Amino acid sequence: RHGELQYLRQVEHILRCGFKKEDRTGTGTLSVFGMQARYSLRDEFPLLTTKRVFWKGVLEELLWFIKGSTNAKELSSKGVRIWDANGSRDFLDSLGFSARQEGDLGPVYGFQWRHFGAEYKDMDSDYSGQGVDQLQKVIDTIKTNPDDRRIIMCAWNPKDLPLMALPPCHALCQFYVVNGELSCQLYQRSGDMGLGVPFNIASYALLTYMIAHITGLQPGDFVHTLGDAHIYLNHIEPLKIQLQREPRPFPKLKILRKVETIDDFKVEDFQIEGYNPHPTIKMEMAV
Amino acid sequence: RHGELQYLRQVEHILRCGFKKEDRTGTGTLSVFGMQARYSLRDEFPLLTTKRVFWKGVLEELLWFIKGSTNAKELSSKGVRIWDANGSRDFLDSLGFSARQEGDLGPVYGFQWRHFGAEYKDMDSDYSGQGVDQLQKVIDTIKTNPDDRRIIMCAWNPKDLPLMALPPCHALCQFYVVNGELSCQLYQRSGDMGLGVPFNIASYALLTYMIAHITGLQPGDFVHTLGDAHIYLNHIEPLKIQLQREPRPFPKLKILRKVETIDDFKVEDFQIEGYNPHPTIKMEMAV
Ligand SMILES: Nc1nc(=O)c2c([nH]1)NCC(CNc1ccc(C(=O)N[C@@H](CCC(=O)O)C(=O)O)cc1)=N2
Ligand SMILES: Nc1nc(=O)c2c([nH]1)NCC(CNc1ccc(C(=O)N[C@@H](CCC(=O)O)C(=O)O)cc1)=N2
Ligand SMILES: O=c1nc(NO)ccn1[C@H]1C[C@H](O)[C@@H](COP(=O)(O)O)O1
Ligand SMILES: O=c1nc(NO)ccn1[C@H]1C[C@H](O)[C@@H](COP(=O)(O)O)O1
Repeated sequence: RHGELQYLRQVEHILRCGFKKEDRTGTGTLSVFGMQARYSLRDEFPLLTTKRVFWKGVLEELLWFIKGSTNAKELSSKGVRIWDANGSRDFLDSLGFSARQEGDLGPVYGFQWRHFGAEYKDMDSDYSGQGVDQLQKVIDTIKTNPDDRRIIMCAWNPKDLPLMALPPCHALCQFYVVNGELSCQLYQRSGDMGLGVPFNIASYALLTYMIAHITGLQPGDFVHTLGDAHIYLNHIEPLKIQLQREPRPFPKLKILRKVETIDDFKVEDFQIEGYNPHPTIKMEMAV
Repeated sequence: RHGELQYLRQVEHILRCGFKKEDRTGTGTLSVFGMQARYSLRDEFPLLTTKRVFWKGVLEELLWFIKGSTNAKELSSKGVRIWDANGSRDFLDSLGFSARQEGDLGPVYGFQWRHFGAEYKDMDSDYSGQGVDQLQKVIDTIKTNPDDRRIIMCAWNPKDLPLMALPPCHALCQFYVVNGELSCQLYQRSGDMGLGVPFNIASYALLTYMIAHITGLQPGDFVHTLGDAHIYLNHIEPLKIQLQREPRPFPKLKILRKVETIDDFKVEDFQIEGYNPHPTIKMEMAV
């Protein structure tokens, strides 16, 4: 009854019943449209164990989002290079963004979460007091009206899409409270099952822990919903290796001090305890 | 293996395992966060049979959305009164919209789908050439790049939310093509299982048929994803009546001529064939 079995079974389902589907990157995929999994957050943390997940990257990326950043260079210097390709000179130029500085991902998560509706200029522009701070609004609504069925943070901004180096794979998330517990559902339009998905699950589970902490709630469930759930054709053999491995108990996430605001979390405030994954499995990134 | 069994089983699941959850309307609910169902659209149409669904309302509402309307009065005169309460003088005044004309629902689906990002003024303002026509963009993308994993229409607009008489229950939808078939996934943040959900399923199935028709594709699946899936406490006895009834085969939807553009569909272009539902079950609307 290990929660990780849901992920492994989604992979198996795509390998057995998915359709071949060509893709933007020219790699090719096996694909299923519409999946859902539920990861309990109660006294455990869904950091996958059948391969080592890059937790440092997960944590630094989320802190960077919370700062409102859309500058990959700010994250890269942490040793977290996950957005570097998307902000590179040549990739940017390929999308027509030759005026843009390297690293400028466009009006993606950090900007939409903190400044939705503002006019994007450059990654380093001053957006203070502009647009909707959806992140803080979610927090405030959970505190004042936990029954609210409208507690959403939405990165999908049709007006801004043409400026984004990668339109968000994570279109929106919704929070929910019952019985003292905070849950989160992610709508992921496009899930690279081998590379992005394990990382993304940890990201939103971590966000839920952070928000529960500052709202005085306990973490409940993370519900992961997928649009195009796909396995790149060059991830088939790596995932078949992964599927042979037995899950180990999920770790725990500890928050090491009482933090009052989302902005105040720091890397050293977190400890993953009891994480004993199987070895890293290299999965190439389709660009 | 009837598709309707998924809906009936979601209702049963909420009745048995849902949590009590207070709500905005003061009615109270039994609630589950995170559900998903898949309704085939292949040679049948998921218009529920265990009660008669208001198909005329479904069809007229969708045509009204496609016209870009946010004026409930335009729909009401069709004998489709579903948005009238939300646009009524007293409801509007209760939300602080006393300057607003009756019927003005704010910048909801018709406006977001046709004019995302434009500045909302009144329901009757001229928005020609303003904002993003997401509906037409989806259509064009399906035709030119069916593999695209970004084919989204999003009604959730954080900037505009304060002006909406009801923030969209249908936050976004995504389209997907494989094997000549068009699928659609709805992210429904809040689902009134007794009243709205059966109606909403038919709406998005109908939208998928329309878009498949004009793009030369065959309908595939409608994937229905729910956030707060709930049964109002005063719908429990009506739904228990419904659950006793055997499903009948789903009907077929026929489109009676070749229509070239989404704007050109008319009520008389559609015929539901073979629909033999059990009788209407009155479910009161929580306001
Ligand atoms: N094709 C594709 N798939 C993605 O999942 C993806 C994408 N493109 N573009 C950007 C992006 C942003 N997120 C991420 C997340 C993790 C890695 C990644 O390379 N993680 C490796 C570890 C890297 C390291 O250890 O330094 C992994 O194996 O999870 C990259 C991008 N994700
Ligand atoms: N509480 C609540 N639930 C909803 O589902 C809902 C809401 N509020 N506010 C507005 C709204 C918009 N959609 C709809 C859809 C159908 C009906 C409705 O009354 N349908 C009846 C048939 C009405 C008739 O036959 O004229 C039904 O039983 O489905 C109302 C609102 N839906
Ligand atoms: O799985 C993903 N998660 C992300 N987290 O940031 C980024 C996107 N992705 C994956 C989904 C696709 O394989 C790819 C984006 O390509 P697109 O769906 O064609 O935009 O990256
Ligand atoms: O089920 C719904 N579908 C709609 N189609 O237009 C409209 C909203 N609803 C239901 C969900 C809730 O019961 C209610 C909206 O209340 P809220 O979730 O508190 O915003 O209406």
